[PDB]
Amino acid sequence: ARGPKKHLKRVAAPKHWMLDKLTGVFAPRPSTGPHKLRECLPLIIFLRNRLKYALTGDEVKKICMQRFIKIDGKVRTDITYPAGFMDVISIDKTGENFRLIYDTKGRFAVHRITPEEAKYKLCKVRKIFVGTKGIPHLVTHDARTIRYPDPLIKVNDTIQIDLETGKITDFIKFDTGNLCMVTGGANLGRIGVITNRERHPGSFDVVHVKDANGNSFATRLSNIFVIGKGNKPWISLPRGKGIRLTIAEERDKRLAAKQSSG
Amino acid sequence: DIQTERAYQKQPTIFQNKKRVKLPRYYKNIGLGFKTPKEAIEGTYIDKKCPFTGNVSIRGRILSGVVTKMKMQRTIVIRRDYLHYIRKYNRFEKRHKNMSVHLSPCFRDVQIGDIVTVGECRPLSKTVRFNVLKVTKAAGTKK
Amino acid sequence: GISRDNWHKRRKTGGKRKPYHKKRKYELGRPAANTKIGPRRIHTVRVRGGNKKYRALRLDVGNFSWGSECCTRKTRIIDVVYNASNNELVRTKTLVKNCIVLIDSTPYRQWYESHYALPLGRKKGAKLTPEEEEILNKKRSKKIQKKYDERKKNAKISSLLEEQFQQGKLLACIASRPGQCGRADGYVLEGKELEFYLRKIKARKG
Amino acid sequence: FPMKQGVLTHGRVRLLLSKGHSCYRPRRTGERKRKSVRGCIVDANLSVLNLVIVKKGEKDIPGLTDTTVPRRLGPKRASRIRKLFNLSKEDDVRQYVVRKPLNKEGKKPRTKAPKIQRLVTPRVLQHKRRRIALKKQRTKKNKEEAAEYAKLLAKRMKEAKEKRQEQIAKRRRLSSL
RNA sequence: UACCUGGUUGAUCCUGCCAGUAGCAUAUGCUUGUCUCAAAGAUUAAGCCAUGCAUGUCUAAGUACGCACGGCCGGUACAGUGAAACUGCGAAUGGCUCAUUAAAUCAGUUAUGGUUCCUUUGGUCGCUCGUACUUGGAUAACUGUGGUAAUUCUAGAGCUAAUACAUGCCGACGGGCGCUGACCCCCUUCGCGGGGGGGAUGCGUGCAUUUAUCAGUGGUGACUCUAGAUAACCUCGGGCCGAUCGCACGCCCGGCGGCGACGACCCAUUCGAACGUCUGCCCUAUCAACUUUCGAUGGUAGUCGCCGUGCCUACCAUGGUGACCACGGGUGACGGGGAAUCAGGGUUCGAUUCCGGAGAGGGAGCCUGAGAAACGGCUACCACAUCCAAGGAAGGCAGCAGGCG
RNA sequence: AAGCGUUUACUUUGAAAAAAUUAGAGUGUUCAAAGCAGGCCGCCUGGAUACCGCAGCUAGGAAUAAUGGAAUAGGACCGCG
Repeated sequence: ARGPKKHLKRVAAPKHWMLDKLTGVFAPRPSTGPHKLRECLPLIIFLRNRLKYALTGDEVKKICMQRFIKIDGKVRTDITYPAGFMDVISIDKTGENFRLIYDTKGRFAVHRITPEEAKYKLCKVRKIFVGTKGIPHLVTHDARTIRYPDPLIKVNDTIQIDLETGKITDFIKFDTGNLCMVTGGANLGRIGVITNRERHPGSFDVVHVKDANGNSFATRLSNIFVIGKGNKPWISLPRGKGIRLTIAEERDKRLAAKQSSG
Repeated sequence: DIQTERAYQKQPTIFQNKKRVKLPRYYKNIGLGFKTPKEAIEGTYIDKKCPFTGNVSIRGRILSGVVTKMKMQRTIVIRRDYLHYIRKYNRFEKRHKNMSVHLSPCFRDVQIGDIVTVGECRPLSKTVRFNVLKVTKAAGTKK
Repeated sequence: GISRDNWHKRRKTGGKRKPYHKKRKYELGRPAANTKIGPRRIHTVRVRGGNKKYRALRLDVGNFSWGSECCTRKTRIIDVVYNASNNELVRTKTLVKNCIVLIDSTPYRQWYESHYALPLGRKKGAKLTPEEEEILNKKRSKKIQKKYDERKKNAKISSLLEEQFQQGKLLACIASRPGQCGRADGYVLEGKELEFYLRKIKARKG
Repeated sequence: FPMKQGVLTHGRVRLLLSKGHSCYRPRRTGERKRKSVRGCIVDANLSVLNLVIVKKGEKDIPGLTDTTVPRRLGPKRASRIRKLFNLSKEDDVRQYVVRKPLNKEGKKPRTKAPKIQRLVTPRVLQHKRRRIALKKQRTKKNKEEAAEYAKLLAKRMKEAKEKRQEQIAKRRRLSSL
């Protein structure tokens, strides 16, 4: 291998797409972009595997040429766009706006939002760099370098932005007692409140996350996204609402719907 | 006295050639709650490979070891006795990975048997990637 | 050419490694610069990552910082006196980093009788007949005489420097790398740093 | 084997070439390949000699002086039209285009004209006014964006001074406890 | 599922192996109706390959004077396809194999605070003070000469275009500011003297880089971090300030505006890459002392490098390792995740669809290209090997099928 | 609420430990192996979970295996010239 990878095996992709072996050897490799490789979602899986709009992958190639799928105000013509956390894939004429939020499991979920919600995002800043003219720069997780910020936003904070101007609107600070959700791992899909932050010298920092039912658990600082102030989220929640109930209780609610309907 | 090497020996940060009418010294704290020794500030020596008065920073791992050899100039050889469990034969094996760490002359009274904590840094030579952080005294033997 | 690889030699014990791959393009080493003094000539080389480096073969430009007043000029370079690296480079006229060389003083002289207008060196018996710099020393107003009197009391020069200016030649160190960027910048020797190498030139010469 | 320029030999040598030099077409981009070429000197070990007549003779050869080959392609850049037809900056270039008659059996007689490159066009003038408009718009956008940040900076520097004024008020209370 | 029987004796009980016992992979022999999946040249030959094929690609957004087509409304250049050609990106992806390799690859935690980064995304892209209503001249295609036995061989004459190649500005742009600062104004002192303002002329005044200092907007666990200014540097084998193109189309009395593509100076994103730490590897004493001016172990100072380093160079010290098995040798050893048998403890296998490393017969060297020491890319030699008109040209199936051994 | 502890071996918890493969919830491809469905007049849902060896980080304990504090006293503690 005298260069970077360009192809992608179907099985070599990690678990969180639930890709299937019987279809093809290869898989659509996400291109270069603002999001991860194992934490993103190409648009071809978003439409073919999840939404059941198409049957083959060549139909997705036609759709992006028909000026239908717009992403946060910019129409992307690349069907293998790596789209990670909180990107609005917005249908133009039917009006169904979708927001990429993790499900209660490690997967994504189909989630319909109103157009009033789709006008803005919450974004999480990663670092502060002083620009070449003494200009403070905020870099998001999807690398939205927005200059001239409110400096009260700190390293581990979040910013609320508008999309038709590319500027921030408001922010939520990292205070002890805020909401939380684990963005990645075995506890992916755990919506809870922050009960205690602990700083450990040299190594990674850990923050204890407390569930609304009393299930307190620890999460490392790089694996945290805060969703709201106190107990009031600034985003919407899918079904399940990020609880991760035990596997014995899943079957008890599975047979409740079957026997009620028949 | 000092500066017996080939070029001029000074700290790259300091500057004493400005117009006059003691030499200034630059140092740095190391982090992870380790103090800065007194003679690295008080002394007049220089060393570019010291994590206190040189262009090197400790990052990654911090481990420890015990000194066994000092017959080099400005570095020592340490011993690291570690135990490994064998799953098949349920007993332990005595293994060591002895390697050289750069001892700056900021510490003066360094003897045999002293436990010395050591910190990972950038490679400064072929096999050394460590520097002496602080030196603890041996078990007794004050004399 | 030469290869920059750690695995081509022995271990720390004395055993010889067995390489698993051929020398790569990221194991690249090109022949040395070994620059001389003459007309300006920069050769370019393509490096890893699509960037460029500038190799000097004959160079005369050099911007050298006078430490006590922090002013530098692009002054001509003429010769090599001592190098801390090799004694062959002492005799063979080459400039690499940390080279102690002899330079002319005149670009720093012109600034001294212009901003401060004080005689330094300037052995008696010879006067500047074009009268260009006596204008730079005379024709003073009322409130600039106060300023030039302030500069007179704040220009106490070191005794070691004036002897060096009397012969017109100064000592300079090569801080920058002419092999990489094509520039041979540095700073002028001053004070104790200059005093160390005047003992060193006699230690080798005898 | 074709001959070469400057090789200064007389027999048969094999020489590597590169892009930008004649007698070798680069198939791959920048590929080096040796090629059997002949010397720049001419001798009796030749088959075809290529000659260029610079000075015309007194007598008339019926091969080249008699038949004059017409031009195949005329100038296409409008500046070479200005060089050939002695045109200024103000006069039109479109009327001074070099067209060609086109006729064949079975079709009507036609004429074709070249697409003139680098001609003064209000399309590129729309492009020229656009790229200087983005220079205007980016100048105005960052000026007001810095203006709203400066008021935002002026928004904290009064509360932060008052925060320390309340903190310097706090040290005075502990000094009188 | 934590299991056995026969064999030494005239006839017993033990040790003990053998024989039987059952799966796990490979082949062979006989036989075979259906039907759902299906391994499949590696073992010896990482041996050699006849034959054919695997990376080419045009949108409205780079060039169209090929009627090869084609609109007739022409004289205001190109209606629109459009062969071929110039120009960008990819061809460093992928498939095959495990020859090589025993702290080396590889596997788990880590750091680049010690560097790059094609394409994509978020931003600066009138910040610099000194013919622009668009500069210059060269070429492929085409016309024509062919040379040769032979090729993806090549030239002479006529051209023509650039988002190929060089040069370079209108607008910003009138002034903000530091110095040289002539000179002017005011107060006090008998006066020299002291103090406070205004300011002519020019230079400098973007980003990025190089040398040097002063003070210390915003962070890290710690900077020689970022940033501000001072004094200069800006490689002619140069760094940007759109000398590009395409589609609807508008506002004033020639001047103002839109949607883009493309490539760009730089900072962040992504895929990474490489350097680093700790821990983990089969057998061997019929390998006990090994290594070291032919860097082996550290320091000083340099060169190269994407940077840190004996990676390399001159001088200092002769050290560094080993009985806690070093060095050396062999390995039918690429490693791991894992597979089989199993009460448990393990044993054996693991080249084989996933990951990381290596390679295309062998090493050695290399252009272009961000990315190769590439090999369906080159330059030599060695072994092999094709055509030949005897002058020369031309090749790498341990790829897809397929052929020989 | 922020920081410090004479060091380890031990024990317990927590993130991480790349998919398929190990066990395993669901499902009539007619059982079945495999596979990720299907049923109702657009919806309901899933594609879990368990293991992840060794070394390393982290947080409670010092019973057990060691180590020694000070004994020619330059031994601790509050302090002064």
